[PDB]
Amino acid sequence: MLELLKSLVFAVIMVPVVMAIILGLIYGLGEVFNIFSGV
Amino acid sequence: MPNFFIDRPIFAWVIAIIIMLAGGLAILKLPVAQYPTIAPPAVTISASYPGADAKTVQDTVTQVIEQNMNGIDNLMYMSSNSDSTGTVQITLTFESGTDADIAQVQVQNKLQLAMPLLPQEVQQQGVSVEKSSSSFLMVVGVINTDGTMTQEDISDYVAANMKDAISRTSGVGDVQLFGSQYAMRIWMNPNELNKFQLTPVDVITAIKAQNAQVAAGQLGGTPPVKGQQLNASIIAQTRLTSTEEFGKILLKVNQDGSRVLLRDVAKIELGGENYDIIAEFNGQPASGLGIKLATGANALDTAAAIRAELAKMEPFFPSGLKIVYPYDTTPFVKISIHEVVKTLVEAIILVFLVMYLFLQNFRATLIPTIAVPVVLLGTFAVLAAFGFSINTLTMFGMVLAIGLLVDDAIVVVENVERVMAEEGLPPKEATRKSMGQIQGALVGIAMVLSAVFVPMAFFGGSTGAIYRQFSITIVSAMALSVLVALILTPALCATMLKPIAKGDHGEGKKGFFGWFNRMFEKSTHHYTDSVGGILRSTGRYLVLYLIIVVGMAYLFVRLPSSFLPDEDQGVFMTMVQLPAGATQERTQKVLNEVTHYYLTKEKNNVESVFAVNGFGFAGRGQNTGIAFVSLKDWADRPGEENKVEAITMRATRAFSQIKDAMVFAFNLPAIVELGTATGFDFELIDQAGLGHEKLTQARNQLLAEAAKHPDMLTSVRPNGLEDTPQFKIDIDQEKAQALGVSINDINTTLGAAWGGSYVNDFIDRGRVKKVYVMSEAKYRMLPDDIGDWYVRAADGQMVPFSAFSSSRWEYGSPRLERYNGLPSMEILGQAAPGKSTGEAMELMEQLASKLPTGVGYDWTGMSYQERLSGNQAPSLYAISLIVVFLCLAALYESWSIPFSVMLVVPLGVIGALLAATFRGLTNDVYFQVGLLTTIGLSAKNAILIVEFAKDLMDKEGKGLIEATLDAVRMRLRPILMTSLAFILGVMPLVISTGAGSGAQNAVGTGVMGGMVTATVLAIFFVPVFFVVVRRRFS
Amino acid sequence: QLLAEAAKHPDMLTSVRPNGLEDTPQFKIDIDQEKAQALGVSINDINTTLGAAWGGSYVNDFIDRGRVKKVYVMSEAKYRMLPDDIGDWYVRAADGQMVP
Amino acid sequence: GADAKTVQDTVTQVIEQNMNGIDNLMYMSSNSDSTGTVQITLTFESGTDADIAQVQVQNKLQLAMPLLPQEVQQQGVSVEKSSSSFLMVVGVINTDGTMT
Amino acid sequence: GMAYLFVRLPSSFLPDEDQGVFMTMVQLPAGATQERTQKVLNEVTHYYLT
Amino acid sequence: LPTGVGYDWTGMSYQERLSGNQAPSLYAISLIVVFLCLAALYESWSIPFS
Repeated sequence: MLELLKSLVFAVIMVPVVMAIILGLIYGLGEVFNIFSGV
Repeated sequence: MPNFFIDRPIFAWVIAIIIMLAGGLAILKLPVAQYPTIAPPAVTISASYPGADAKTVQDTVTQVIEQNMNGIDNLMYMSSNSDSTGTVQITLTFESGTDADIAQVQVQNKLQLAMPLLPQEVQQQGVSVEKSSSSFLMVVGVINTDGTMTQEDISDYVAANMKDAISRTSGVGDVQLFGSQYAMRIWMNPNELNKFQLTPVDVITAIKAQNAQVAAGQLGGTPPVKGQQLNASIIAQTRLTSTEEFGKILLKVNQDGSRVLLRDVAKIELGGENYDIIAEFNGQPASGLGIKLATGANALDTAAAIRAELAKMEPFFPSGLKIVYPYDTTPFVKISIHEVVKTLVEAIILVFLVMYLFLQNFRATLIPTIAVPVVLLGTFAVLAAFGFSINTLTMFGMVLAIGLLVDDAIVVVENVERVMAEEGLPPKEATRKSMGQIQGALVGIAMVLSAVFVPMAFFGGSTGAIYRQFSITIVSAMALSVLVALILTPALCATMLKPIAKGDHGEGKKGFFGWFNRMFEKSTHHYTDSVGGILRSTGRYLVLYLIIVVGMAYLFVRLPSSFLPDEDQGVFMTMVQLPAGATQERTQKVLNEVTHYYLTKEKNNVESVFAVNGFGFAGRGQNTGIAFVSLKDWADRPGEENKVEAITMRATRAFSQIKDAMVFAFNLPAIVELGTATGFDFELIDQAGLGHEKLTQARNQLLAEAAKHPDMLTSVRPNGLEDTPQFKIDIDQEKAQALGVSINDINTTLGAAWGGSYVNDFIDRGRVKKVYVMSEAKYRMLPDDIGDWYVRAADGQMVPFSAFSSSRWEYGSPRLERYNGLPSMEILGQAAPGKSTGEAMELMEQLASKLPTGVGYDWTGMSYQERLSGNQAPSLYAISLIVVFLCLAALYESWSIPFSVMLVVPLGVIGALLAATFRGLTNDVYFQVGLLTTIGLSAKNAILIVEFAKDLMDKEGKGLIEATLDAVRMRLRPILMTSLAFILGVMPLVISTGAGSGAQNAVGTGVMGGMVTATVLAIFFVPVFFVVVRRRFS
Repeated sequence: QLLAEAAKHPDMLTSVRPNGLEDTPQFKIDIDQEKAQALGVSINDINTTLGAAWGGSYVNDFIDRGRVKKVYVMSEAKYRMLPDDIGDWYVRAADGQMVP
Repeated sequence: GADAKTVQDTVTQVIEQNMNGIDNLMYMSSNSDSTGTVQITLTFESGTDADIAQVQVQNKLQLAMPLLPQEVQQQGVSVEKSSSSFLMVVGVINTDGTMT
Repeated sequence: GMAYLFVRLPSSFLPDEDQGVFMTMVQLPAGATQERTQKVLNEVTHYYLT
Repeated sequence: LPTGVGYDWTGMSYQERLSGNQAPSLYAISLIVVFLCLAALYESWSIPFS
């Protein structure tokens, strides 16, 4: 009920932000590695 | 195998049904306990010598016992504690894994051969052997709230009408009583004894003669005369059954009818066996019971039965009595089960949501939801079959392995879905091709996980069992998951998939799905071109790898190490040690002060104080005291300022002002069975036969020397009692003989007047109880009182005790200790809040090296376990390394390719160390397990990537760079999905507030760091290792 | 009551019997320790005499044909058959006179 | 010397209290006679090894010895794995009547 | 019909078989001596052997 | 009987009660395992049901 609803809403608001940070590291590492590779 | 079961879905369904039935049967019948048998088996022998000082008990009792207890196999170490009260305790701790039910018989049988070699008094009291490594399931305190009943009345009521019923329920093992039942006390009176010309030996003889049972026989005897018809039993004199009957015992009757009665010379009452321990619950007199769980029994059911049985008895409870539960362990098990259920439900919902987000197909989402519970039930069945139980560690392993099950399901489903999308074939052939391509990788990773987790179970000692639970659970889960992925899942991919057309990956629809697919494809293209660019070069990132390696090594060296984190159990101990010579009154005053402080200045935190006077963990006596403070539920203690640590720090800071007492407060270890204090135990042993004064001086010098480094050693305190003044009575033997007084009479009078003698047994209200004889307080309480006693000479006159005896003072130790047969003393204390235990151990060894020659050092308790890390030497990690190397070389034919796979291992260890350093947690068992899990996950990702690249390179003619780029493009969605699932599922472990949250926090932090860093730094690095290995070893 | 009720159905229950002896009368010898001590005898002598005469007291062992067997001491049948026979036994007092 | 009431009151009460708790215990039943002898039979769950069962029974019994009455402590408490019904009774007779 | 006949059928544990030996227990009135028990046993054995 | 007095079978009767109280579980488990074996072996859920 209330605990189930709070667990669901927390999961659905936490998945997209976490995926956002993970894509952020993907972007950042890709760019820095591209910059460093060409020296 | 997978294609074989693809054509036969119901064969896999039948296997799944069998596994589910086995899991249900296993969960129906399985023992439940807080912890497994972690502590080593231990047997304690207890003997009592009433009214005897430490030296008499040490030489005359425990010397003979120690001498005759040699030859017992699997013995680890023995310790012995004597006391001035008259109690001696010998604790023998054996090796781990041995059957205690045979060692107990061995020690008992060896003891029974030394019984006739002991004095008569200890034999009459009797010695008892028991198992101390059992742990208490609960303690039930019973209190009086009006003032009628005293400690003795309550203890007898418990022993009579509560002990039997509580012991006779289901699942209850040993039941211990913290009090003593009644005993007829006979208090003499020297004035009255002198008045009637009597001595205590006369009273003893009269009691022995008039309180005996005689076998009268039988009317109409066994050989009958010819013609007998009557037969019955003769009931002659029997044991006396009342105080009024004991008061009518004759002592001296003349022929003219004049008589002396026992009541005329002494006071008869009903008291306790020993008035040494006074227990007060919240200021009221109280008694207690200790219930231990029997082996192979359900904890929750036993607790519920105990509560129901106790609640049954209130109508028959006499006067004003109340039942309380100061300490029970069921809430921890209930919390563990609740956490397991919550983690399972959260993982299922989360994986369904992420599959709907990515694969956009409900039929794909529903596949794992009917596969993970099958593996869970299979793990339950296998764990039940092996012989394990439902502890607080096995369920932790299960919540850890949920991620592995989700990973396997994600890998299989995503591979089949992408094959269908990029091939256009329908579920059947696509599933066949995907299973044929991935079966070898699945078998290889299963073997790798088994090889990396099995050797952890070969540890010895407590660490051995702690690692064994997790290792067995993890390997069983991995095996069941890979078997399920081989058998059940391919059928699901065969049947429950919709054959959509190629190109309809959501790009034909708008909203969140099409847009999200758009950035996903854009980011995938960016990542692929970036990794191609970085793979164009080789030597630029080798320096980055070396930098990561050296940073990880520095973090590993810097991180402090410990054994097991402390936890908020809601109960903590407070110890009071008065100065030498202090009596019970001052101890009671200090205990009352402590109770008042706890119940006044901490009303919102504490719940009850169970003060005990006369007994302490250091040593029993009228000088020490203990108090077990229990707190309210964790729901009512929010924040980190209302936990055990803050409470005990504030308590000791406040108690520092208590004069005439060094009151300390501390928290018991997380595993109560192993040790009683949270710090190391260190023991100094005499070897050159120096004695006691030299040992005491050496100990004091060592304590002062260790106190000079207040940076890594804290609360370094002795575990014994300091020497005390003693009273010495010297009897002039020739003066006593000249006056006509026998030495036997003097010795008996002195031993039965001041020490108290146990005479006979009697039947009270239908039970057996002892009868004790001792003087009446006021006549045995000061040295001058020794002159009030009179002894009868041969002539019939009474001579005072002061006419042939002298007196003087001396110094004596009230507590003598022995270790392994040699005199020894113990120092117990913890380390600094910001340093490792091992460094403190090494510095303590160096300090002990400076001791005067003739004194050695040793470890005991958890310290010994901490010294059992010789198996934790690289001799085992290297074994695991070669085993996994052999497994990897066997999976794919190469002696050099597994190097690339192993190069990914540090990339998760670095993140685990980063998380540990950020949170500040120490290197312990739970962190080690989490680190191993992260290593396994990173190895799994590396295995998948390398296997796909090798298959692309070999089966087709794809070049090195092209095949590597295609493989890393292909194995991107599964890796991200699995990483997201694991990271989001381990959120509660990191965010856990309390209720045994230390291990959860440690494991969650390690898992988070390892998973995040491995996911970030493996995709960019594994191809580099692969291409470098292939080109260098071309 | 259960036996009486179960005896009412011979068609199903046969030979319904208890398992154990029911109840027996017993004999109690009241020794007036006051009078015994006034006369001069001791309680130990009375107790030992009664136990050895009527109950029999195991004393010692002795070898017999290369085997160890016990020696028992007990009254001779005729004097331990009826309550009145308790009057046939005598106990030595303190001054040597024998009291019934 | 002790009758059924006092024997059942003293010895088997504490003995039965201590015996409970052994693993795979099916049921325990005790008898107290009038000659002073007392007997306790503990039947264990099927499949249990009788030898380790006797070992555990001895271990649990030796804890209750200090609580036991003084006389029985050196009387001899015998523990044995025994059945109920005789397997075979063999009789010896005299064929000439010269031996009673 | 199966259900009705299953309900009807009485239950037991194990059949009893002839073994060639059986037992007889004798309990006299309380307070009986050895002579009366010997007389009763003599009656029993005489009946059994005659 | 008057209140406070209970009964409990022992010895042979205990085993008789145990035998009579465990039969339905055995029947159900045997039927289930035979049905599952038939379904796994001869395919289809119609053949075992028939």
